[PDB]
Formats: sequence, C-alpha cells, structure tokens
Amino acid sequence: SNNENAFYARATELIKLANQQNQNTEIQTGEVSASFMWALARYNAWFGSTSFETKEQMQAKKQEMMDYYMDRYKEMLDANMEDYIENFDHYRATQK
Amino acid sequence: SNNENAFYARATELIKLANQQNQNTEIQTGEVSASFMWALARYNAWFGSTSFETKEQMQAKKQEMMDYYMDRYKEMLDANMEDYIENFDHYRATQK
Repeated sequence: SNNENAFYARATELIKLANQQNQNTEIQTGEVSASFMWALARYNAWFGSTSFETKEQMQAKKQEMMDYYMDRYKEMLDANMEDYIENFDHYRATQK
Repeated sequence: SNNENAFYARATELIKLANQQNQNTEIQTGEVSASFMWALARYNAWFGSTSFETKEQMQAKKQEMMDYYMDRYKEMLDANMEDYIENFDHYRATQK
C-alpha cells in the first residue's frame, strides 16, 4: 500500500526527524545530513557485537563487517541520484 | 552543552526515532538500522543536485560524491567498533 516490499514508511520517519532539525534558519542543510550520517555510524556498528564471540576475532573483522556498511546503501543512494540527475532538464525547464 | 564540537545532541534524535520503531518486540533491531540505512541514502543523494551545473558533468561525478558518503562515515563507524571491542573484556565480565 504505502510501502511496496521495503520499509519505506518506517525509514521515512527517520528522515522526518531530520526535517525538524533542518527547520532552523542558521543551520546548514549539510549539518542535518551529517547528523544522520554520524547517527548511522553509531547505530549500524552495533552489529559488530554479533560478528564474533571474542573481541580478538571480532576486531579483525572490523573492516570486513564495515565493507557492507559503506557500500550497501550506495546502490540505493544512486537510485535516488537519478531522481535529480536525469530529471535535471525537467526541473531546469520548470524554473522561470 | 549537550555536545562538544560535534552535533552529538542532534544525531542522537535521529537514532531516537529508531528507538520508537525498535519498541516493536516482534521486529529485529536490524529492521530499524536498515531503515536508517535506506533513509541516509535518500538524504545524501540530495547533495548531488548542488554538485555540478549540468547533468552531463553531474552524473559523471555521482560515484565521486558517492565516495564521500560510503567511505566517510566509515572512520566514525569504526570509532564505535573499537568502543564495544575494547570493552568486551568489560561487558563479558558484567554479564553471564
């Protein structure tokens, strides 16, 4: 209905919080994005604690578990790039 | 006061939203982190529009602006890894 197969509705509330922080006039739009950035950096690293049993074997996997933290929202990120990229001419055509 | 140099007091509200969705007992903590993942992807792709002048050049920079998304919350992510890692000897001791 509102979401097809993905958690669109829920993840949308995550961004909804960011909207409130960006409502401040003297704040940079880049401050809120970076806040979401740092927030994911903490929230997503939480799963390191379930990679291995000992911190010894866990620590060696830091780079391996993080390979799917950097890269793994990137294809979905690019999927939102085109919305502005291939539509540039359209938006460029609506500005008068 | 609630943050030193970084937007700790702000980014924590972003995670705070995740806390509400994490209140759903039948859901895994991972379905919330994944939402934050997809959410950040959409939010970061916004900056693509202010990267270049034409979509021709802009589109060719997508992977370059999408180098500093993935590979940039990286260092701040591992910064959280070490925290839990070094304190494994601590957490393992406080729990049974």
